[PDB]
Order: sequence, then structure tokens, then C-alpha cells
Amino acid sequence: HHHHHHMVHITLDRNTANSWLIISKDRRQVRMGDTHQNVSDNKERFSNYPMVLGAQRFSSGKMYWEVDVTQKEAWDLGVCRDSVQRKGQFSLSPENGFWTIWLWQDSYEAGTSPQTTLHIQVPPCQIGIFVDYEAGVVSFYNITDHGSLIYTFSECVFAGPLRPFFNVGFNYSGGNAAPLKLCPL
Ligand SMILES: O=C(NC1CC1)c1cnn2cccnc12
Repeated sequence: HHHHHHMVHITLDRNTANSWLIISKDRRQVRMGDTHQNVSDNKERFSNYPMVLGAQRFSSGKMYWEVDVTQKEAWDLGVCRDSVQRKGQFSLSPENGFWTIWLWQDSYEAGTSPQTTLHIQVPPCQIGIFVDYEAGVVSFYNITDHGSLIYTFSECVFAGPLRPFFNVGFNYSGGNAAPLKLCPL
């Protein structure tokens, strides 16, 4: 690709975070805590899953950012509608306002309904996420493998402002404590 020049500075929005997440002072890293993080509940917080949104809202243009996933067993990344459901159980699908990929149990999948098998030869340590609002496109790139394409959602129906979306995953195994980190430009 050649999308790096639409690079945007993403930061995490503490107020949207699940109450077990720990966001770094610079708002560029997030990890699962071993307990509730002593914050009040609010209507923005994802209740059921270890999710958090970026602070930035996008309604036009082309946007690109990169996320470090080093040594994680499980995660979800992409974008979502600002109006996605926060409370209770839900599936990650474009019908529910999410454009995502994930790692789960040694397989990578795109958040279609039903989910789509990805073919990645080089397990990624960093993921690039590209959004073209006007074109209706969300694309994912393997930064570890010279920027190779992972997946493209096209004909997307955003139907409102978009926010960067993150899921650090549960850590039942003790092997998924590592953070998600927004990578420098
Ligand atoms: O964005 C959408 N689809 C594209 C990404 C694959 C999309 C969002 N809601 N919805 C409802 C019916 C059909 N397609 C949709």
C-alpha cells in the first residue's frame, strides 16, 4: 500500500473503556487489569468485553493508523459507528456497526456475519488500519510482512461518524496480558 501519508494521531477515550482496562498516561496503550480499576460506571462503557474506543470521530476523508499486537493470543481491531451498543452481549458485524478483524485460538478472521477465514503467512506484530469514508472502504495491512493486504471491507454502510475500535481480549490463559499500543507515525 501507500496510505501512511493519511496518518492520524489516535488516542484512547478512557470514558468508553471497560472498567477492567488500564490506559497509559499518554492514552496510546491499553491492557487488561487483573481486577476492576476503581472508576465509576457510565453509559459509554463497554460492559461485557474488554473494549475501548478512540477519542477521534471521522465522518469524511481518508485515515490510517497502526497498532502493535506483539505476543497477544486474542484481540479485535478496526472501526465502529459512534452509536454501537455498549451494554450486554452482541456480535461484531457490519449489521451491528463494526468493521473488524481478530485473532482467536491461532486463527485470524474478519468480522463478517458469518465470520470469514483470513490467510496470513507471517503472523503480524503490527496491523495497519485504513478507512476511506467516501469510498466506503476499511482495509487491514500486515506491517510485519511489508504492508501486505489482510482484508478489505467494501460497500460499507457507515451510517454515521466512525470511531477507532479496540478489544485487548480476556486473559483466562495467563498468556494474553500484553497491551495493544498505538504505533508512532
Ligand atoms: O457495511 C456493510 N456491509 C459491507 C461491509 C461489507 C453493511 C452494514 N450494514 N449492512 C446491512 C446490510 C448489508 N450490508 C451492511
